Amino acid sequence: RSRKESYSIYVYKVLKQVHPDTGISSKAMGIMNSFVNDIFERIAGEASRLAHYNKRSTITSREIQTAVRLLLPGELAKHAVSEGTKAVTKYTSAK
Amino acid sequence: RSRKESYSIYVYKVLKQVHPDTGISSKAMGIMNSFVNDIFERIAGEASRLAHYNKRSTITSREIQTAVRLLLPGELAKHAVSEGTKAVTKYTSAK
Amino acid sequence: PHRYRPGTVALREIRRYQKSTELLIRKLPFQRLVREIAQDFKTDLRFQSSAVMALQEACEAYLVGLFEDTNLCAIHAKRVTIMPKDIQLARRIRGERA
Amino acid sequence: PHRYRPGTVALREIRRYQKSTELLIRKLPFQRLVREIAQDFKTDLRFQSSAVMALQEACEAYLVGLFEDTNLCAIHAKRVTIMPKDIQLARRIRGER
Amino acid sequence: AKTRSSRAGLQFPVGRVHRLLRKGNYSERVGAGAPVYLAAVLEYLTAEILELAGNAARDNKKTRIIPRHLQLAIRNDEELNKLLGRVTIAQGGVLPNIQAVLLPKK
Amino acid sequence: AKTRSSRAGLQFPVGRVHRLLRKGNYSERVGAGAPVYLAAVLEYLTAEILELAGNAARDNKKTRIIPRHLQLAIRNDEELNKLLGRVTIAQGGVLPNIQAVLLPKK
Amino acid sequence: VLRDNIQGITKPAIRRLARRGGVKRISGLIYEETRGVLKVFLENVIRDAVTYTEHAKRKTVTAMDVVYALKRQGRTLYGFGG
Amino acid sequence: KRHRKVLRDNIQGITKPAIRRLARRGGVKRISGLIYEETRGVLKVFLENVIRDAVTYTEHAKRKTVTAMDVVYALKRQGRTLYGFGG
DNA sequence: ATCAATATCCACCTGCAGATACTACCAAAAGTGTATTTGGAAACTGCTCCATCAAAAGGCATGTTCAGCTGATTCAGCTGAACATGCCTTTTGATGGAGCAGTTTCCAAATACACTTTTGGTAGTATCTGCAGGTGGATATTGAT
DNA sequence: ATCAATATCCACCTGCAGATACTACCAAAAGTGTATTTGGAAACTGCTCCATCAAAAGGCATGTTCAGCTGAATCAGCTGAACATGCCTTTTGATGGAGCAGTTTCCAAATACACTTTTGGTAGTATCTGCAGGTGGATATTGAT
Ligand SMILES: [Mg+2]
Repeated sequence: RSRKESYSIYVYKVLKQVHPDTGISSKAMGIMNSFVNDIFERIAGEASRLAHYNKRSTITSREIQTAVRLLLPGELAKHAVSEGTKAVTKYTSAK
Repeated sequence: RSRKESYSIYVYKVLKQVHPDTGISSKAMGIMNSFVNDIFERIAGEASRLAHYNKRSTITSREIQTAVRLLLPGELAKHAVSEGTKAVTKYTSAK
Repeated sequence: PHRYRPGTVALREIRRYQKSTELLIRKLPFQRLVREIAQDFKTDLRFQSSAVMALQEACEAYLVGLFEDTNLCAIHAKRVTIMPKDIQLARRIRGERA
Repeated sequence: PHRYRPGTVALREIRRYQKSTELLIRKLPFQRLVREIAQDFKTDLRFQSSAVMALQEACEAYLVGLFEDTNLCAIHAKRVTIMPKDIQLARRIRGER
Repeated sequence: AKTRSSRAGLQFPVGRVHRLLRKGNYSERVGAGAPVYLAAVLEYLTAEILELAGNAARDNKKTRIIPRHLQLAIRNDEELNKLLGRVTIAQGGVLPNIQAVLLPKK
Repeated sequence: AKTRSSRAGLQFPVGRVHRLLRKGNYSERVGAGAPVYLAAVLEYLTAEILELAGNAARDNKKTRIIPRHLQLAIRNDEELNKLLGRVTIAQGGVLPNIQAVLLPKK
Repeated sequence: VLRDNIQGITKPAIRRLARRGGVKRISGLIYEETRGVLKVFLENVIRDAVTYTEHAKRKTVTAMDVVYALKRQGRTLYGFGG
Repeated sequence: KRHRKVLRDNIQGITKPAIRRLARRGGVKRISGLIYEETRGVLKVFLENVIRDAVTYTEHAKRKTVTAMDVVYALKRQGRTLYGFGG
C-alpha cells in the first residue's frame, strides 16, 4: 500500500523533450532510476565533504558546483555547470 | 594558536600498554593519527548508510557493530566486536 | 560430411553472444549455488526472486569483464588460449589477490 | 680491471632500494614540475612545502606500485625486461585506461 | 501556487531534491539554490543519456529504449563511460569487440 | 565525576568520539552505546598495529617506532594489509620481494 | 547420480561467458579456475548481503540487500532498486 | 611584482636514473630504453589529476595557497589515500 | 578456380507480454509568519612561503664496451575445437503459507539547556637519549682462471 | 676449487635533532543534573510473493578425430648494463619582506520551524501496441576439391 517514490516520470518527461516518438521499457527505466540516485548520492556526498572541510553548516549551490567539477568529466562538467547556473538564475529572477 | 586536536595521547597510552619500553617518532604518530581518523570515517560512514537504509534516524552500538562486520576482515572483526560489546556491556552497568 | 575448422564456430559464438544480453548460466544451478553458499552465513534464509537475479546479473557481468582482461593477458604472452595463469595475473593486477 | 656481470648490480640496487624509504626523485626538480603543472591550471598559486612533499610521496608510491605490476606483466610474457607495452597493460587492467 | 521546478524551468522535482538533501544527513543546513542546481544537473545528465540511447534505439530500428540501448550509448561515449566506469547496467551485454589477432588469416 | 572512558574501561576518549559522531552529520541522533563501542574498536585496532610495529622496531634493533615499522607491520599481516590495501603510508617503503626468475643461475 | 552445486556451472556456460568476453580458445583447466573465482565473488557479496539482512531482522535476502552489497564491493549494479 | 621565471620542460627533471631507482624499488631488474618517456607521461597524467582536484579544493576555499590537506583530500577522491600529512 | 553445405540476412506476419493512459485520492510540496543562525565585510596580526645568494657534493650526463636477452624461425607433439542426440536436468506454471510490511502503541532513551568541573592542547624552557653518519676492520660475495 | 677485488656487515663511538619532561595558563570541552520530547521496539496480522512440485521443455554429457597452437630449442643481432670520467645542479642554511591564512566583532540576509492550504505523484485500474518469434526465400560464407 505505502508509496514507493521514483524519478520515473521526470525521466519520461525529459525522454519526450528529447525524443518525442520514443518510449522506454520498465527495465530501462529502472536503470535510469539507479543512475539518478547514484549521481545524486555522489554529488551530495562531495558537497557534504566540501562543507565539512570548510567548517560550514550549509550546502549551497557553490558546493554543488565545485562537487560537479570534481565528479564529472571535462565536457560534461562544463555543460552541467552552465545548466545548473542557468536554472538558479531563472529561479532567482522569478518573482 | 587554535587548538588542533588529535589522538596522539591515547595512541601513546596504548603504545605503553603493549610495549612499555618502546617510543614512537612524530612521523610514526602522524600515521597513527591518519589511521584512526580513517577507520573512524569508514565505520561512522557505513553506519550512516546502514541506518539510512533502514529508515532509522539513530546510530546505536548495533549500527557500529554491523558497520564493523562489513568493514573489517574475518578475525579482526571478531576481536573488534568482542571488545566493543565488552565495553558497552561494562559501560551500561557502570551507572 | 561437412566440418568447420577450429576457431570458426568460436568466432561465430563470440559474435552471437556479444550481440545479445541474455544470462548465460542456467537459473536453477545458479540459484542452488547461491543458497548453498548463503547457508554458511545463516540458516533458514529465503531469497526474493529479484535478489537472485541481481546476483546473477552481477556475477556474469563480473566474469565477462574478467575474461576480457584475461584474454589481454594471454595475448600479452603471444598466445590465443586463455590459461589459469592469465586469470590469476589479471586478478592480481586488479588488486583482488596477492 | 674488474667487472660485475649484467644483472648483478641491478639486483644489488633492488635489495638496496627495497630496504630503504627515502624519496628517489630529487626534491627541487619535482617541486618545479608541480609548480609548472599547477600554474597551467591556475596562475599565482602558492604551495605549503608539506603539500609538495605529500604530492611527492603519493607519486613515488604510485610509480613503484606500477612498476611491480609492470614487472609481473613482463614476467608473464617470459621476458625480464620491462617495456611500455607492460606498463600499458598494467594500467589497462587497473582500469586507469 | 507555482512549483519551484516550473520557476526554474525544470522537469525535475526541485522540492523533492530539497527534501532528499535535508533528510540525507549531508549538512545541518541547505541553501535555496542548491536543490535547483542539483535538480538541473540531474536533468541535464538524464537528457544526454536518453538522447544517446534514443539514437541507439533508432539505429536498431526501434522506438522503445531497452537496457541494451543505454549500455551501447554509455560505453560508446568517452565521457559517460568514464563517469559510469565502475557501474553494471543489468541486461546491457557488451560492445561488439574482437581482438584483431584473433581474426582468421587465410 | 568519572570520565565515560573509565566507566567503559577504555583508554580512548568516548566523550570525543561522541562529539565527532555529532558534528560529522552521520545521523540525526546518536545512541549512548555507539561512541563507547566505536572508541573501543578504534583502540583495539591501534593496539593491534602498535603491537606488530613494536616488533618490527625490535627486529631492526630499534627502540622508537617509525613509519617503516608501521609499513612492515601492516604489509606483513594479511588482515591489516587488506584493511589498509588502498592506503599509502608516507616513508614506509615496500617489502623486500624479488621475483624468483630474476635471480641468478638455475 | 549426485553432483556438486558448483559443478552446476557447466563447461558450456563458462564457455559462453568467455565468448561474450571475446575469448576464442580455452585451456581445459579454466573451468575449475573459473568456478573457484565465481565462488569467491559470490561468497564476498552474499556475506555482505546477508549481513544487511540480519541487521534488518529479516529471514529474506532482498534485492536491496544485494544491491547495497554490490555497491560497497565496488560492483555497483543498476536496475534492481536503490 | 617584478618578473617570475618561465617554467618549461620540467618533466625532464624526472631523470633516467631517478626512474631507474623507482623501478628498482618496484623489483625491476632490466629496463628497456623507451621506459623513461613512457614513465614521464604516466607520471604527468597522475600529477595533473591530483593537482587539478587539489587546486579545486583550494579555489573552493578562496585561498591562493595549496595546503597539504587540499592534496590529501584530492588523493582520497582518487582512491590513493595517503597517511602522514593530516586528515 | 567450381560447387555444395550451411549460416545469415531480410521481408513480412501476428498474439500478447508489457507498455501507455486514465482516475482519484492524499502525503508532501508550497504558502505564510515568526524564530534562529550564519557567513561574511572590514580590520588586524604573525606566520609560512617566496626569493635569492653562496658554498659544496653528490649525483647526473656522456661515451665506450660487450654480455646475454629478445625475437625470429623451425617444428613435433599434445590438447582443445568440432561434432550428433536422448538422457536428464532445467524451465514452466500452479498453489499453499511464510514472513515482509502495514499500523498502532507507549516508555526507555534520546535531545535540550544551564550550570560545574576537568582535561588536553601549547608554549615556554629544560633536559635526555636514540640513532644517523662516520670510523676501521673482520667476514662475504662475485667472477676470472 | 683457489685467488683477488670489492661489497657487506657489524659493532663501537660522538654530535644533536627530535623526543620526552615539566610547568603552568586556560579555554574549550566533557560531565552533571533536571526538564522535555519521541524513535522505534513490540505485538498483531493482512496479503504478497516465495518454496515447492508436476508436467513440459530443450541444453548438455559424451567419445572420437585431427587441425593448429603451444612450448622447446636454436641462434644472430643488437639493446641495455656496467663503469669511467668530467662537472652542473641540487642541497643546505642562511636573511627579509609580504602576501595571506587565520581570527574576532557586528548584523543584514538567509535558512529553519510550526502551521495551513493546495496540488503533483502514486497505486490501482483500464486500454493499447511494439516487437519477439515465426516462416520463406535469396545470398553470403566457408571449406572441399
Ligand atoms: Mg606554463
